[PDB]
Amino acid sequence: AAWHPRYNLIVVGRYPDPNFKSCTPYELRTIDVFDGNSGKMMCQLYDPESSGISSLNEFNPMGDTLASAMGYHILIWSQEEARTRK
Amino acid sequence: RKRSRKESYSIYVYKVLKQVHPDTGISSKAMGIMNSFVNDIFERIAGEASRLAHYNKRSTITSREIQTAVRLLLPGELAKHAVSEGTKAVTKYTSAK
Amino acid sequence: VKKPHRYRPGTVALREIRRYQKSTELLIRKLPFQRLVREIAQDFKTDLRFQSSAVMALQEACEAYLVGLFEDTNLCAIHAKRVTIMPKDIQLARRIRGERA
Amino acid sequence: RHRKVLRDNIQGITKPAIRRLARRGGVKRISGLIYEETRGVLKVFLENVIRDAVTYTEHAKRKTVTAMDVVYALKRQGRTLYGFGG
DNA sequence: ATCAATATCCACCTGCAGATTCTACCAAAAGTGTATTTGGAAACTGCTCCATCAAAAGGCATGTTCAGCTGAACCAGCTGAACATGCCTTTTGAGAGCAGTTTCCAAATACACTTTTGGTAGAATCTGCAGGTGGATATTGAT
DNA sequence: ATCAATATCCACCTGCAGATTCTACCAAAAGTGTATTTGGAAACTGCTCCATCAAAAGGCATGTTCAGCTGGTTCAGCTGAACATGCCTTTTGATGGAGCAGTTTCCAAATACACTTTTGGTAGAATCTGCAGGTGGATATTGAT
Repeated sequence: AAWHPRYNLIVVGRYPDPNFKSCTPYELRTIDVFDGNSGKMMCQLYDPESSGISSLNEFNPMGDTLASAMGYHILIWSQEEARTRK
Repeated sequence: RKRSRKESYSIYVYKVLKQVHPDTGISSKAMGIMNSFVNDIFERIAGEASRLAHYNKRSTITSREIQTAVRLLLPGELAKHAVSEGTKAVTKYTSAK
Repeated sequence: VKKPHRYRPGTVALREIRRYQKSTELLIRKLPFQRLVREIAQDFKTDLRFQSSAVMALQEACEAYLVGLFEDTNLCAIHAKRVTIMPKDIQLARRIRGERA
Repeated sequence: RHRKVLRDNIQGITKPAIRRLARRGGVKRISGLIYEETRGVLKVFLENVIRDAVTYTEHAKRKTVTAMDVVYALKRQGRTLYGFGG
């Protein structure tokens, strides 16, 4: 697990367990993002073509980028499409 | 270096096999099978002999009770041959101490 | 030959019979059987682990029991002048053996 | 996706395996209905055996089921087994 | 029946994954001696068992008779085996839990003596039930 | 539908073999106290269980083709349940008297138990070869024709 440098967030990778008492009926492998000083979750990142398990997850010191290291893979999750110029 | 000691009947079976068919070996798994087989037969006979003792208010289990148990469990000629071997064996034991 | 070679019905089964009766290797694949064992054990007690040899032993016992059952089944079938086994044969066999269901 | 391999359960014990077992039993021609019933039967057998094994397991305060427990459980049901210890 | 296809049987070769064999030891077998049991010779009794009789009675042997059953022929159809295939599920290889020992002890439990003591053998009464007695139904089959 | 024939359930009801009550004992249950034996809570060691991800080998979900099995129908025998009849093997019910079930005496034959002294059965480290696997080719087997 890891902090986010400029907020009170937490970022973690998931690894389902059939024996864990799940509150949710849907248990998929994904990146979870919790709040530090409350207890509960606030966001979940998921993308097919990456259905492996995210071992490592690290944000930037800047706050605008994320990297993930899965087995035999390195993934970059940065923000998407914008509009265009002439 | 805690070093265990698990007992078995393997070596005796191997001896008998080399006596009866000298040019032949036997794998470990089959020997394990024969070991379990011997254990099973021993348990059956001992249990039967025990019940025979209890029904007749006898506190000693003797060769006679073993003989009776064998006559019960086993069929026919197999019983007769086993009994003959046992009688020969006990007769040899009783004399040549 | 213009025609692909084709055996008449009731020969490849026989070939299978002789092949599988000459050999002793287990017919069922390990993994789904393993998953089945774990799934069933979960409903009685939680967080159990299984040694491999225990699963192999169970597999052997199951195959021997079913093999014997199919033998008895085929006899029950043959009594009715059929060659194809059906469920009522199985139900009869289990009724005669003295088991529950 | 709903793959759940054929049920994520017993239905992975496919038809041709049952066919092979029936071939060992001398069987030549099999109806389509056999399969389901067979599975049910198998399940029942396994249940009883495992229960006894687990009961032995519970007596010794272990969480790993051993071969010996299974052998004894098979012995009490009149299905003695040789070749896995005792 | 003849010939093509094609799996199965069977000769010949190599190496390595399991079989077999050497070696230093410790749990186990065995010989003394004693004590401590225990089951067979001897002697008897008394309940229960083995060979006979006699007066019925209820069941077996044998002999008619016919309603209803067990194969044998045949066949519409269904349904489950044989193959192309592609495609997708199953095999293989790159640290911490827990089974298996070990200390050793607070707790559990056999065992010698007495003291009760409820359980059992056996005499002395109860009464529900095996029979009977008779009447009213309920199946069954003929018609 | 209906109505005669046989078999079955149900109210009254009585004397007794089996059920229950009641004495009087003494062979089992507890108490007290003691001597002896244990299962289970702390340390420690070495197998081997949890069950991901690439790369690859080989098994199955699907669809396709058709022969040979199921299971329905029709029917010629046939054979076995019902039954009457006689009579004759068994049922009750006694009586005898021989001898085995079972008991008691007691001590000669067989064994635990406790000690000491061999010893061979079992891990672990060095050697072997039968068989897995491969390679290849003659004959047996199905089946079209």
